[PDB]
Amino acid sequence: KKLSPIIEDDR
Amino acid sequence: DQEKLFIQKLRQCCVLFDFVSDPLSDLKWKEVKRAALSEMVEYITHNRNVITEPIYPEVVHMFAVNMFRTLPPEAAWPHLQLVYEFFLRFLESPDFQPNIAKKYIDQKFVLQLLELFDSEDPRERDFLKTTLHRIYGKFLGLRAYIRKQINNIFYRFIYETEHHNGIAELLEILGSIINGFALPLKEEHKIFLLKVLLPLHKVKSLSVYHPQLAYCVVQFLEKDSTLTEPVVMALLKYWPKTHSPKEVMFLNELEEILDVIEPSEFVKIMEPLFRQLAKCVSSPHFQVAERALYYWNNEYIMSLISDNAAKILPIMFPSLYRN
Repeated sequence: KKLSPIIEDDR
Repeated sequence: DQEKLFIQKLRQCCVLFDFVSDPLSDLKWKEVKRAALSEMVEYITHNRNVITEPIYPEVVHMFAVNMFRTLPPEAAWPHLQLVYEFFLRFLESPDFQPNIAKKYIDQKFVLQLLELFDSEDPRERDFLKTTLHRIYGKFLGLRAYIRKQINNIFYRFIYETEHHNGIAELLEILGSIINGFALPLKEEHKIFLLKVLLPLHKVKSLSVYHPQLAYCVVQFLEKDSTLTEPVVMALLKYWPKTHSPKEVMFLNELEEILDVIEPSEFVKIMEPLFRQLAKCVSSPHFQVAERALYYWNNEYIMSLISDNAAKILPIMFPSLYRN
C-alpha cells in the first residue's frame, strides 16, 4: 500500500 | 456526558505506571490502558460527530505523553501501536478540523515526531511515516516547515556523521509529495533534487533506502523532463568505479529512469550511459553483467536503441562497428 499523492497547494 | 468520559479515558492513558514488587497489579493496569485505547479506537472510527473541540488538546496531549520519549540505544509495543492507531484514526476522521487542531499540532510537535523516526523498530517507523504523511496533507501551514526539517535530516546524514534509521520512510513520504507537485517546478525543488537526492547515492548505507530514493528521482523526471541530464550524469558520477554488486542497484535505478525518459532527452546522455553500460556487460561480476544484459528485455529501450543504433552500437560492440 503505497502512500497516496499529496497535491501541492498555496498557503 | 459521553464527551466527558472520552476525555477521562484519554487522560487515564496519560498515566505511566510501574510496579517493581507487584507484577500482578502491573498487568491489570496495562490491561486497563490497553482496553481503554482499544475502546477509543473503535469509538472514533465507527461513530460520527464525536470529535468535539475540547477533545483536540486531550488527544494531542495523550499522544505526546506516550510517544515523545527518550529513545533507547520497543518492548511496550502493544500500547504504542494502539496510540499510533488511535491518533491515525483521529487524523483521518471526517470530523477532523485542521483549523482547530493547528493550535495543538504545531512545529514543536512535528519536530518531536521527527525525533521518533530515529527509532530502530520498523513497525514504529511505519506508523510515523503514515502519521507525518497525514499531518503534511491536512496542515497547509506546516508543509513548508516539514520540508525544511526533513532537508536538515538528510544534510546531516550525507555531510555530517549523523546516521539515521528513518531515511527510507522519509523518502517514501517525499515521493508522495513529489508526485503531486505543481506544473512549473519551484527552484527550491530542483535544488533539492540536485543538492540532496543525488548526493544520497554517495552514502555507504545506500542499500537500505535505495528503492525509495530511486522512486523519488523517477517522479522528478516524470514532472520536468528537463532534469534528465543532470540526474543521469550524476548517477554516472556516483557510479561504483570499483566493480562491486552495488552496481546492480544503480542499473536498476537507471532502467527505471529509461522507462520514463523522453527520446529527445535520451540522446543527450545516451553516449556516456552506454559507455558505462558496456563496462557492466564486461564486468567480472556475473550478477552485474546479467543485470545490464536484461536491458534488452525492455521494448521501449530497444526503440531508443534502434533509432540510435548509429551512435550506440559502436560503443557496445566496438569489434563489430565503427564511428
